[PDB]
Amino acid sequence: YGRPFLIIKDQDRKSRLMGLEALKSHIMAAKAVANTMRTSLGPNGLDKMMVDKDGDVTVTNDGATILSMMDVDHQIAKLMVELSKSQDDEIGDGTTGVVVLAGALLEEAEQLLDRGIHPIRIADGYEQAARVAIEHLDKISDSVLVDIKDTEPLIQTAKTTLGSKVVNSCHRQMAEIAVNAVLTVADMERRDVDFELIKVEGKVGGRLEDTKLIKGVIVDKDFSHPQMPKKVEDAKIAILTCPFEPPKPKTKHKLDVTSVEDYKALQKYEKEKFEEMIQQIKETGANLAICQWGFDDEANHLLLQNNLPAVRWVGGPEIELIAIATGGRIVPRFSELTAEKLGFAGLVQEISFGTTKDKMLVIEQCKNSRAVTIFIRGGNKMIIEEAKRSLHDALCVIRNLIRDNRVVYGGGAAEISCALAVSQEADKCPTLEQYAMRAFADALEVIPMALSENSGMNPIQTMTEVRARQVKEMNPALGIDCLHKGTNDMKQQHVIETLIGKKQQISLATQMVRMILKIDDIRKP
Amino acid sequence: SLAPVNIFKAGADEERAETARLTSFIGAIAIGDLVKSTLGPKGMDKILLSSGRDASLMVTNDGATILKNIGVD
Amino acid sequence: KGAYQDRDKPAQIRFSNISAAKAVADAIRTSLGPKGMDKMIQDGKGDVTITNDGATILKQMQVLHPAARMLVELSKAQDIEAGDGTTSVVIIAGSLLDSCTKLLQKGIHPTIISESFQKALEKGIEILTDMSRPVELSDRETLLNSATTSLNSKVVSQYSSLLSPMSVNAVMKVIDPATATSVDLRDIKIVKKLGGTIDDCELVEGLVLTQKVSNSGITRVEKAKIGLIQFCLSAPKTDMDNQIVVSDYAQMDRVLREERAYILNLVKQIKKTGCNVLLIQKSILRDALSDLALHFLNKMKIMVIKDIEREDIEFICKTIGTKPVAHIDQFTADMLGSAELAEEVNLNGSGKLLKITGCASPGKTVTIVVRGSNKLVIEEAERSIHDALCVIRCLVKKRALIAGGGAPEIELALRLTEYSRTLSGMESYCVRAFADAMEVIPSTLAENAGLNPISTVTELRNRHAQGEKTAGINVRKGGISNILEELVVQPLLVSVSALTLATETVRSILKIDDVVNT
Amino acid sequence: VILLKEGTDSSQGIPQLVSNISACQVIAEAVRTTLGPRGMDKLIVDGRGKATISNDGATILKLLDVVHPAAKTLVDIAKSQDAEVGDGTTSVTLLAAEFLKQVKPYVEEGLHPQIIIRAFRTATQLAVNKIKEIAVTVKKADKVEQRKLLEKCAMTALSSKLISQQKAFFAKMVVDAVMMLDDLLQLKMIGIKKVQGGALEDSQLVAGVAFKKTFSYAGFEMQPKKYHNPKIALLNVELELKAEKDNAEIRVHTVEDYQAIVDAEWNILYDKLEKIHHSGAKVVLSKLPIGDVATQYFADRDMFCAGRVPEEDLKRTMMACGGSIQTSVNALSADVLGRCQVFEETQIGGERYNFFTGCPKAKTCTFILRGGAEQFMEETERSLHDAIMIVRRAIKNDSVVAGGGAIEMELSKYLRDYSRTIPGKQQLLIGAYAKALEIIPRQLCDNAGFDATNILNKLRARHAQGGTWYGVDINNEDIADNFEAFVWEPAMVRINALTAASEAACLIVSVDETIKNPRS
Ligand SMILES: Nc1ncnc2c1ncn2[C@@H]1O[C@H](COP(=O)(O)OP(=O)(O)O)[C@@H](O)[C@H]1O
Ligand SMILES: Nc1ncnc2c1ncn2[C@@H]1O[C@H](COP(=O)(O)OP(=O)(O)O)[C@@H](O)[C@H]1O
Ligand SMILES: Nc1ncnc2c1ncn2[C@@H]1O[C@H](COP(=O)(O)OP(=O)(O)O)[C@@H](O)[C@H]1O
Ligand SMILES: [Mg+2]
Ligand SMILES: [Mg+2]
Ligand SMILES: [Mg+2]
Repeated sequence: YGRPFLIIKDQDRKSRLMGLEALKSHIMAAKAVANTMRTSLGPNGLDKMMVDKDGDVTVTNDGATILSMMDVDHQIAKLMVELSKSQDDEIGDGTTGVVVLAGALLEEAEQLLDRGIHPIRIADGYEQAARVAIEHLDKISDSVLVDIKDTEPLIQTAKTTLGSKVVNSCHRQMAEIAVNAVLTVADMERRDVDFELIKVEGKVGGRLEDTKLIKGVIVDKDFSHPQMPKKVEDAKIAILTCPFEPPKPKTKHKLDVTSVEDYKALQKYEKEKFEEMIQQIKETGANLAICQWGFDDEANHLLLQNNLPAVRWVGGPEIELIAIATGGRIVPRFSELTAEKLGFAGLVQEISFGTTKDKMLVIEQCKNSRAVTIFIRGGNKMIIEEAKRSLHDALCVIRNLIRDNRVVYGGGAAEISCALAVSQEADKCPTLEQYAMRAFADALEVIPMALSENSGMNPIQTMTEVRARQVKEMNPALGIDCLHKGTNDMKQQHVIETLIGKKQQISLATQMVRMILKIDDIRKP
Repeated sequence: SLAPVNIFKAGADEERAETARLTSFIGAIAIGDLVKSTLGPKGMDKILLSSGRDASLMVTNDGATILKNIGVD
Repeated sequence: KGAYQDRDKPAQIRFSNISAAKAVADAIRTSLGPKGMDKMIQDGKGDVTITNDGATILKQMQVLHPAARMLVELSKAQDIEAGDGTTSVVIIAGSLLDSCTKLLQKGIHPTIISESFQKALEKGIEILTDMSRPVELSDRETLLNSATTSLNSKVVSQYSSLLSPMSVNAVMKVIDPATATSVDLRDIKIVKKLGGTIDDCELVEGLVLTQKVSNSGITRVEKAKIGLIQFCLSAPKTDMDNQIVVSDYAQMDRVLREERAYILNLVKQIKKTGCNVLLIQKSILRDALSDLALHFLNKMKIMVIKDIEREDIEFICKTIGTKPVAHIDQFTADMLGSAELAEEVNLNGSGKLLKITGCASPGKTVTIVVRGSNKLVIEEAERSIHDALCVIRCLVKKRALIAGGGAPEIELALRLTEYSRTLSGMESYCVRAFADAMEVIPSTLAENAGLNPISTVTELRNRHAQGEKTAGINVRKGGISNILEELVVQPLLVSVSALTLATETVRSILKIDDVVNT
Repeated sequence: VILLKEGTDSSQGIPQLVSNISACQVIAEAVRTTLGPRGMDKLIVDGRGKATISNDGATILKLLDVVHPAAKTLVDIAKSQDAEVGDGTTSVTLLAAEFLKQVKPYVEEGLHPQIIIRAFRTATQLAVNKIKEIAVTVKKADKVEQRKLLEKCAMTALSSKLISQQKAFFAKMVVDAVMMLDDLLQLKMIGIKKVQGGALEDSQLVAGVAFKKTFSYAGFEMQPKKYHNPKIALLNVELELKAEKDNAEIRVHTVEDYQAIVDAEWNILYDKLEKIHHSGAKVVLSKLPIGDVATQYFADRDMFCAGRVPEEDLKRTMMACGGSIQTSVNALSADVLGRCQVFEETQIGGERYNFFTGCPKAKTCTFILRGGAEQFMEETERSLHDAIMIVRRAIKNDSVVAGGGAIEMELSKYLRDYSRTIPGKQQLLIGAYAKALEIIPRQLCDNAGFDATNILNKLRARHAQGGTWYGVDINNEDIADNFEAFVWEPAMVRINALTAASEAACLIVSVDETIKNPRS
């Protein structure tokens, strides 16, 4: 009939993309994201300079962080950002690898569906090739020793991870501090690593060489009432929660002083309360007092004249870390502070950080301290932030290696070996589905191509030559000589990737590309 | 990224080529040229004049406060 | 190790050009082969067209990308050179540009790709020449086969049985099939009039006029003596300023009588030569026909046709064998055109059409009149007839005939892949990409027909690998079969021109590295 | 003066009904491409920018903003089919639209709506009766065959979803989550917790209860995270310093009484904590917050605390361990504290999750499903809910029927045979009903990229006399015995789809005029 009928509210402005054009748009956005993430891959990659809406700038190479700050509007780009963030969450390394692999897989999928093949068939082929690749990756891996006695493989893995980041300026002490921190914090019996016990703290000034690992706790406070000594030797500490103030019940209360004698009694009660507080702090024998909630002038002076240094306003997590390091117990009231409830401190020192007024305390332990602290120093806020995120990457790699123990020899060797396995399997496969398998092989094999292109070498010829070397001599540890030291063999160059990291990369990218291929219709205002 | 699809937002942009390093280099060289005329015992100091509240005016030679007060983009 | 090539704008521009070309190719991909359905274009003004020819689709569609404009110029150049394949050439160019985008991504200089594409084209031309078979004229069967093949992918396909034989007869009745080396389509006048149906199209060996007879008393003439006129049958007037001064009352009578006598003299000289139908050239600045002149012509039982375009005089002279006169003293029967019959036919109330048929003098010219219900089918029918005529022109140009339905380009893909396998270096990948980017045509023919593209292309490659040449897609069978036995063939010039033009324009596109707004 | 308010728009007669029918087809076209194993996916962007990705009829139709009353009826039928049996939301919408499309030719001329409504009612009654009398029931009551039936039904449910490639991994999994439920099949007794990171096959079924780390204070990370035979103290009381009654006023006039009251508040808190500790429990849980003082108190005695747990998770812990929530602390007996084989706090994808696993008599479950994006795990949760709902419905009666369009073709053949004995015009309408019921295999073939007409003709020829249960085999591009191919569906989904589609078609047809007010 002549009358045009309206079914959907506000349907004159809504937009709809349907059929193959929508899939083309999806693949195109994914290709754009992958091309953006391609340059900053591998040791020769270059950083990216992200500025937020507030105008503050950060220079970073972490793909998950770059995509998270990428203020993007396309839905496929949002899915790619979520992919990168999830890969960061589960593993902590290879955040750009998943994005590049997904982009390559979607590009090959576009090439395939140009030939009129169903997207679900492409997804099934991708899944089969991912299974083959994961099986080959588990077959190819070898194990390292996670022990303090021979820690060197841990340094090798952390040094390989710390490559392609600015902290490779040092590249040796960073791996050492990461390995030591994770080894100290880790609970080896449960094979669990807690990241709340590694208080990664940074401060500008100095050099990147000054970044150390305190086997104790650093806190951004100072000794109250500065007349007290700026450092104490091995001291007994009293971690405390209640403030050094006269008590008051939580329930609302009224204390009627009905006479002058009542007034004098209240005065005497307050004064003797302070005096008894200090006396029962001193009687335990502790040299250092630490309070979470701060206190007043009389407490300061009584603490000073009793030769008992103290600090205040220490935060909750900082209180917990201090008590774990010193071995003491957090007590919420003065009346239950016994000798057993003190902690031990190797030495408590105050540091001034040059000409600035800022001060900090360092607590060093002479005994076993389950907690540590990584202190970062540098010449820029951007350097500090990049350094701490790079060290977080290293810690994540070390804990992943604690919980899995198996490694593969990266640098492109793993991808090339998986590609050969996928292609060899796809040889003996019935047609109409081997196309997806070969597309998967090429898509995962683009990673050495991008690595070589970032390294400055010709990608295709070098990649073909190293693949021929891998297939001639059964040495699946031949990768792109990105650093230009010769020796295509990657055993000698000591490059280590974690098995779970690579297998998670492959599986997660395959699942994301399957979801992207599944989408058909888009309705958006 | 110059592709015929735009994905960032109404206001977000990307420079992924020699344009980015061009902008960074010209900005850094502009800052350096701003500081350059205040070196040595024969250097001459500069005037920092506000464009707003209370119109703060300060005469200074060291580059720390010169770079802190001005608003770089 | 190597050049840093800090500038990235050239790469962005190259990828943008490749993407635009691929998009333009995909736009008309679904308008190829017998099963491809035509596009509908409506320009800024409310004028519409139903077009299946790629050149028309690309011209009417006002594109904005430089790669798209270069592609539309390529399509129109291919139409000019051959007249068929103006879709396949664009598809080939876009497809192999999309092939070379990954070559660019693989770290290959554009010059190497261009040179390797040139070498691949050089091999492919020889492959096509070997694949062909000689074709020679006076074999009406193969000419009808080529015409039907050219018309299959058009709306007039169901009329091809009553429209292809006349399409080839038009060409065979204009040029000598012994020593031609070329034909002209200018002397094939396609006249279109609205009304009727397609089955009412006609081919006339005579002459067709859309003009109207001035004297509505005479309609038909048997044994017509046609004579063109280039001067004017009105009151005399010199080239320079003309003036008549009257000073007496007898002078008005004298001037009226003298003008009447002059006109009557002219008409008497025209009539005494035996001329029975007159053709007056469309003249301006002087009335070609005067009412008194027309009255005298009607009195002497003559038929008059006036307002004839200047550019049509050559066509009329070549058709009916008459010679124009610009002076009355040279109007003689010795150089007066003759014809068996002149008729004015009313087209069932849709129009009035003038036919000069049975010209005794030889005529190296035919005229096609096309009929249709609405105007869109008439436009598409004349375009399809033009395509068939261009196909016959290709056959006349060079005598080489190849198979169709995907067979030539798939055989070319196989041969060129085998040639690339013996070209180790950085050009091996480029020749392989060129070879595998010419499978787009069989894939498009398969998917446009509802077939399975992957299996169809794979079975085609298998069939041509075993040497079973001239094997291609068949849409009547719905599969793959020998095409020659199915009577589908095309001249070799179309394929060779398409391949060469596409390769040259792709090399030109690859040479681009920057775009700047002027 | 005019009768109605200004701006009132009324439509009457045949054109209004035909426009309503066309609106029905247009709204059912939005979910048409989401059937069968080759089903595609729909992405809907809200006005807030959030995009939801799914391929079930109910969710897509709900997300679409519908203002046409007939399209509103289609939305309601999809949502009600979702709320009744859980699976078959796209089928009801497609069936309604196809009924209306098949009958619109007959409504173009002067056909009285009552007669076609009666034809629908008769056809649907016969169809439901045939489905009831065709579905096969094993009637053996054996655990192995019941498990196989539930696994196959769940596997068929997981097809046409995002979790297709892992059907077998998830299907049997959800069966276990329904095996370990009591004889009430409450849907709140199996929880779903979504966490970013990891592969799709990394998901797990906790037979006890798992929940995200709620909160912690200064004193956490000191009590041990591993107990090998603990007792769980489910609580509903906050253990922290606070006012006694939120209006209690303390009135004293001596400092001794003031100190006594301060010590009294501390003493009441410590006595409550001492009762909790002396109860013998090792790990304690509370809906109300747990203060830092109680955290340190339990840390000093190797006891785990966890405050501000959600209500549903605490009830799931009740159903797993077998305790009871005590608002009061004076009566921590020994038969009220639940016990579990193992308690353990672990790291899952950047979050801390508490696990109570190994409960011998568990009437609850927890789904730790992994994914790469929030929409990925949300769609996985949607598919899992579909599967658990279908298993929950099928557990009441194990009467199954072959899917893949086999049952639709069987009913179409039955109705075609029946609509030859009936004389008059009702024969044409019942034939239209059968031709409409013929839609599902055609749409499956279309989504799978088949030759739909050829496969339909093959099905009709092989199914007129060659045997029932024959549906479309997508992988083999052909027709196959879908019952012997283990594509099973409970008959209730088809029964409900047919009856709902008939009801919606009758409601749409039975309208002759519509009025729109100026919506003041
Ligand atoms: N010394 C090296 N030689 C060759 N390849 C390396 C080397 N170091 C790292 N790579 C490779 O670079 C790739 C990217 O590493 P990187 O950019 O540091 O972190 P991410 O994996 O998060 O992108 C890894 O897949 C690794 O195999
Ligand atoms: N009957 C047919 N069977 C199979 N293929 C055909 C048939 N007719 C034409 N083709 C193929 O369709 C292709 C396109 O031809 P057409 O659309 O007529 O002109 P253009 O080449 O300009 O697109 C040709 O390459 C030809 O091989
Ligand atoms: N393995 C299979 N083979 C063929 N058809 C199937 C298969 N699995 C499901 N189907 C068909 O898919 C239809 C249901 O599609 P689906 O999207 O899974 O649920 P919904 O009914 O909610 O749309 C059913 O009619 C069933 O016949
Ligand atoms: Mg890394
Ligand atoms: Mg043609
Ligand atoms: Mg379903």
